[PDB]
Amino acid sequence: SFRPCPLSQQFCGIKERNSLKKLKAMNDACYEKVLESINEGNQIIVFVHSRKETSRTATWLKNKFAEENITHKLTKNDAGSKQILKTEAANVLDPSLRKLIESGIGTHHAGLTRSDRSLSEDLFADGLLQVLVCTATLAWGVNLPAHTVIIKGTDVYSPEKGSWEQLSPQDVLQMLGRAGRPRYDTFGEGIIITDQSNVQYYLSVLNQQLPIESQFVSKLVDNLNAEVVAG
RNA sequence: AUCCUUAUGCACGGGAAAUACGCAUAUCAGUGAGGAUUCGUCCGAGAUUGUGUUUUUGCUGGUUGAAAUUAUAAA
Repeated sequence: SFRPCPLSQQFCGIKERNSLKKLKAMNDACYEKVLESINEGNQIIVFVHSRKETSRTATWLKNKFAEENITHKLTKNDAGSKQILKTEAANVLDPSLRKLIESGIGTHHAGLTRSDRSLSEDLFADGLLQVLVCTATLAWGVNLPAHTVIIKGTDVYSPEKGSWEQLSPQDVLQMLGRAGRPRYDTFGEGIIITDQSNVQYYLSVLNQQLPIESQFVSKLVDNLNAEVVAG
């Protein structure tokens, strides 16, 4: 309640089961959300699980909007804007992500060049990038908020277990944190695209119910050793 | 109040069939449709036309393949 921009929480709640349909459904939902947003002049972030996912998502987005309307994302006349784009498009953008950037729905992830990543970060800040597909780096690191924040999916793979776990509350909260800009905009759009069964669990997490539970059992021994060494 | 008959409506349940099942600004039709016949008579409700699907509508599930793919980060 004491937050600068109040966070409008939202869940999709996917009913589908099989992964080929489910994914499609999720994509559709995302598109719908994006459509709802961009018409209001809303700059938007789409979190995903993995690095490889992001680019594909971006590609999908590109193929969907061009059928209906290319114009709403590049609306400006672009005499100076175009020039700017030219300047900051084909410098060192290697990963075949340059096309995405050109389109105007780019991405930032661990596995994009330090220069490239920086550019991506600033291509929002300067005031041009509409949509931003993202891994969970941005939430952890960078302060840059972006009105609409969609979290695509539940199942992250952790090598800790060696299994597809649900999105952990501590990360989800962090992700949600970046939203409507405290300085400029009034409020924030927070969306979770998810499986319907795990929403019941997620709702509680969203209300900040699950506390700080200690994980000192793994890191105890080393600490103890260090202490001993210290004398 | 108890038991039954008929029709219907809603359903459990069990079957068969979809070569069937509709629809119509149509034409006609118990003031006769279409049929029987031992030829005396008898049954009595659709027919014509047009047309929409019709080896099938709607949904689910699996195996598969398809190639099915794993977050960040400090020392």
